[PDB]
Amino acid sequence: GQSKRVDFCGKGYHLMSFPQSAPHGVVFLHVTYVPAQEKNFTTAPAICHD
Amino acid sequence: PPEAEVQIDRLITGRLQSLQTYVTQQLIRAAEIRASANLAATKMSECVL
Ligand SMILES: *[C@@H]1O[C@H](CO)[C@@H](O)[C@H](O)[C@H]1NC(C)=O
Repeated sequence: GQSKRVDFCGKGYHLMSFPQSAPHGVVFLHVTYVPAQEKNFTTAPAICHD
Repeated sequence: PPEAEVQIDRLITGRLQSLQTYVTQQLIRAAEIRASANLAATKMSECVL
């Protein structure tokens, strides 16, 4: 499944995961989405029409 | 010395048993504290972050 728990399955917004067997354990490859190339804008709580 | 190594043996056995008991109880308490710390880290990641 896809988890919404923060930092439970990787640094970033979890996309998916892949298991791999390893000697006496498991290795999870956590594929996650990380934002990048931020830009600053002027924001407003709401816009007043007529 | 021939008769001083039998009472010292009892002292050594008692003190070793006390140390082992302390280490075992501290290991169990450390396991409990580690579980609590893992919960605290989970709460920091899930709720603070
Ligand atoms: C504008 O955005 C940059 C990243 O592109 C950020 O580092 C910077 O602090 C912003 N400038 C401000 C808030 O004045």
